[PDB]
Amino acid sequence: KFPRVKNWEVGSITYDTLSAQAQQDGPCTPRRCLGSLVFPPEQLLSQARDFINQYYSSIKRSGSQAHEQRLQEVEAEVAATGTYQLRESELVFGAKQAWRNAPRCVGRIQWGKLQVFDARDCRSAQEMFTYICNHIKYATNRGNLRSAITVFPQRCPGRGDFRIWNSQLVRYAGYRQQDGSVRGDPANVEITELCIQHGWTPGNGRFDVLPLLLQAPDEPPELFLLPPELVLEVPLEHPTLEWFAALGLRWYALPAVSNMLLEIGGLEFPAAPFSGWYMSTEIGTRNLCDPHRYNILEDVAVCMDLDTRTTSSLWKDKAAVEINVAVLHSYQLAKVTIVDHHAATASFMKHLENEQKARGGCPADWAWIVPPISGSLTPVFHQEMVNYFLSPAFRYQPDPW
Amino acid sequence: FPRVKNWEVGSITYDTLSAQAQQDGPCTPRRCLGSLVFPAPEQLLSQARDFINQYYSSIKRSGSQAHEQRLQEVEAEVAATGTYQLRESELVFGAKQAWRNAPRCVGRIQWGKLQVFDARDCRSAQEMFTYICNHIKYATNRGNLRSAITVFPQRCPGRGDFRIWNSQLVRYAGYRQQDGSVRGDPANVEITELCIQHGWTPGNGRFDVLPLLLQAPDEPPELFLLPPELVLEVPLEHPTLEWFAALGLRWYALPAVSNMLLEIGGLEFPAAPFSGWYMSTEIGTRNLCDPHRYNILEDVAVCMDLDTRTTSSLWKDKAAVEINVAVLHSYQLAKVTIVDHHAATASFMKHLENEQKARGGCPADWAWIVPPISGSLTPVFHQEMVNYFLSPAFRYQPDPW
Ligand code: HEM
Ligand code: HEM
Ligand SMILES: CNCc1cc(F)c(F)c(-c2cc(C)cc(N)n2)c1
Ligand SMILES: CNCc1cc(F)c(F)c(-c2cc(C)cc(N)n2)c1
Ligand SMILES: C[C@H](O)[C@H](O)[C@H]1CNc2nc(N)[nH]c(=O)c2N1
Ligand SMILES: C[C@H](O)[C@H](O)[C@H]1CNc2nc(N)[nH]c(=O)c2N1
Ligand SMILES: [Cl-]
Ligand SMILES: [Cl-]
Ligand SMILES: [Gd+3]
Ligand SMILES: [Gd+3]
Ligand SMILES: [Gd+3]
Ligand SMILES: [Zn+2]
Repeated sequence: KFPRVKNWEVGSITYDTLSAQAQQDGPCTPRRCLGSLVFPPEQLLSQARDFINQYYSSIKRSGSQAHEQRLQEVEAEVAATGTYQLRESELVFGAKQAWRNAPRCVGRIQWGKLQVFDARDCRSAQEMFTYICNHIKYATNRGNLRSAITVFPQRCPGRGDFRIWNSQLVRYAGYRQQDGSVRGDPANVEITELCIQHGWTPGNGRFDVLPLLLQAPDEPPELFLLPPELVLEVPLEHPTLEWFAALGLRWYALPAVSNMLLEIGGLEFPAAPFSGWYMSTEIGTRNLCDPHRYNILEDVAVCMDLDTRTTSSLWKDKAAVEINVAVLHSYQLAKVTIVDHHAATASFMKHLENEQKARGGCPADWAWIVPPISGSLTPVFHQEMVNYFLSPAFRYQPDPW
Repeated sequence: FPRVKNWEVGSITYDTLSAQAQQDGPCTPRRCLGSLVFPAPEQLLSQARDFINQYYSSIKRSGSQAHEQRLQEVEAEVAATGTYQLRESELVFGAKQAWRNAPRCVGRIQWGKLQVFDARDCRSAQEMFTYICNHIKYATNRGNLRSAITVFPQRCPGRGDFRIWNSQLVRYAGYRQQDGSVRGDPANVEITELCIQHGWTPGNGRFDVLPLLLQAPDEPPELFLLPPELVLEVPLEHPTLEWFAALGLRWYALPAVSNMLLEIGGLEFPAAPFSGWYMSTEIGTRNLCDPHRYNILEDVAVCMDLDTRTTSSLWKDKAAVEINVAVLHSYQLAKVTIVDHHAATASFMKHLENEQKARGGCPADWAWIVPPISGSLTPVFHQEMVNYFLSPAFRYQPDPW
């Protein structure tokens, strides 16, 4: 009933007792495991009781005056309005907990250092844009990156949602050709097609920053050109491969997910963009070397004069490491915050032991915590993990179309 | 039926075979335990009945006279003895199916090409030794490795099991040290001690081949030295790092797993060693670079004059790539079969396509199929998989001591 979990590098055994609390059931059964799949009126009071109970136990305040009192006020708000409002401190507490509960996030050692911008008093896309622009400039901070989330108004029935239509606040364009293939990032062909559709003049480039499609309740979206001085980018160069600069590769400083739904206490915020800083394999391995992404691996190998005629030269492996070195070197030279996959996973091990002591476990998704290069060279590879869903949470949600 | 996506190509399939998963696994809708390493005549009848059905399907005779006659035969044999005997052809098919069904094997494109030695008439630990030497001789084949399995007598009532105490036929001793360290392979410290206390005179190298501890029913295990000329090994050298040879590193040619149980139609064979050939990462990454194994990573990196002072130099990634290059070059120089992780995962994608057409799916453990370096550079990273248990099957079993 309490999973026994082992670390094979050291031999140590822990029990995940926190797992016994898991709520929104996952996709696995005793008959088949689906852990490797990416995407697997008044029950509101149940989720509310539990979250407010969480909040007060966290501040050493269970069964106290402010606790029972706040419980009645949510009872009364829902009774009269069919919903409720979070106290500002609860909204701050819920955002940090959801980050803390994200099983696929390797950077949760940072979960208590998060800046929350309360945008629950927002109306119209033009207003979101200034909220978003303030987030970006605050989080970017001339390259000394700072974790932030901007929380736009919660969801109510009979009224449409606030939504950011881009998956991230900074994405590069993907344009097709006289032959189907894509100039730019193929991960964003859809939203590039939607932006151009809504009256944006495309570029001719591999690294064109897309505009933003912001949508206010029960209204169509609006394009917004991001201020170019607010979008910090890093040209990629290699410390010793002089020709790497000539490949013309770049990436942006701020990873800011703008398509996930934040759920606290039974309330749902479909517009809540959050940002941290990059782990270097995200850029150098997934974004630039994935076959369906920029797919540069062979081009770098030719420049390195590697033998691409046989897979057993490990030319792929060699080129991939140099691309990752170039990312780290370039961000450091730009003085933009970035973390390598060894340093991050080592910190995640530290986080796991923190969370064992504090909460008796930590939901973690082994396939997402283990980096996409050098997996067994990092300590998380040899750590057995337990994956489950706790609330507050970040959840995926359908594209708003 | 679980919908399964490949993210490199965008294609989608449904794993209908999963609906037939017999014995149950460790996951629930509450929590996923996929990353854990170790997750009555009437019941024997119904397993037996299912396997026979499988066998007669495969030979295009489902529903025949011989089919029903064999069912009847199996029932009368269970009624009168509490067990039954496999026919030889049924045993060959059961052993191939067990390999086919093994979710953590990336080499299963080869599943139909397997040599089955029927040792079920084996009488003692001395005969068992002779059968094993013959297996090693045939499978090694002077470096042109051939996949094989030798099946010793089945678990049956009134008698104990045949057991091979060694986890593989070829293993290097691990000697706990003066200062509490280990000389040789730390994975084999337990079995090394057992050999010594059963009369083996230890060596004190890092690559001392262990004797075999072979157990006949209701007999203490018996010690057997492998004839040196039967154990093919490969000294490790690097194609361009000439000091690499001075590490004195070696590995053996034949990976022959000997401590697993083969189950076929409810019959259990606690001794049925099987062998194929190596994928280079097993040796170059896990066996040599795991911190709890040979753990050579930092010594190579220093020798390469990498900057081992900061993780952002990626010295670990670079040293590990050259260790894998050395393993591949060395085996190819010695003319000993080996497959690199790029070719292996590519042939596994073809296996998944073959199996999707043949059975409607394929049991696959993503965390074990994706190689421990350069994960997302291989195509199995971008393929979603369903993990489940089919019979016939190789199972883990407790060590007999
Ligand atoms: C501060 C440094 C941070 C680092 C280094 C980091 C790293 C990562 C990485 C590598 C992933 C895997 C994503 C992928 O490969 O697609 C991830 C996922 C995730 N991160 Fe973090 N992150 C950071 C900050 C944050 C913050 C501030 C939040 C929320 C406030 C957050 C929430 C999440 C969530 C919810 C996921 C799961 C997304 C999904 O399921 O697709 N992260 N993170
Ligand atoms: C011929 C080439 C073969 C290759 C390249 C290959 C490759 C692999 C690899 C890389 C693993 C993962 C091992 C680990 O990381 O611990 C594995 C596991 C496994 N293989 Fe294969 N293999 C081959 C032949 C065979 C044969 C002939 C059999 C049985 C007749 C077999 C049955 C299994 C089983 C049962 C496992 C899982 C072992 C466990 O769960 O601990 N393999 N294989
Ligand atoms: C190739 N990764 C793309 C990707 C997908 C996601 F779903 C993420 F959540 C993040 C992400 C988010 C944050 C806040 C920090 C960070 N380092 N990454 C990145
Ligand atoms: C670091 N791997 C150790 C290991 C553990 C296992 F459980 C295996 F089954 C194999 C294995 C077995 C066969 C027949 C071929 C092959 N290439 N590997 C290897
Ligand atoms: C098919 C597989 O589940 C899918 O590609 C997952 C695996 N693990 C991952 N891990 C991270 N961090 N990011 C990803 O996109 C993926 N992709
Ligand atoms: C704890 C973790 O599950 C463990 O180290 C697993 C991960 N994936 C693996 N994959 C393979 N092929 N072999 C292994 O031994 C492991 N070990
Ligand atoms: Cl990204
Ligand atoms: Cl091995
Ligand atoms: Gd030149
Ligand atoms: Gd030289
Ligand atoms: Gd020395
Ligand atoms: Zn699972």
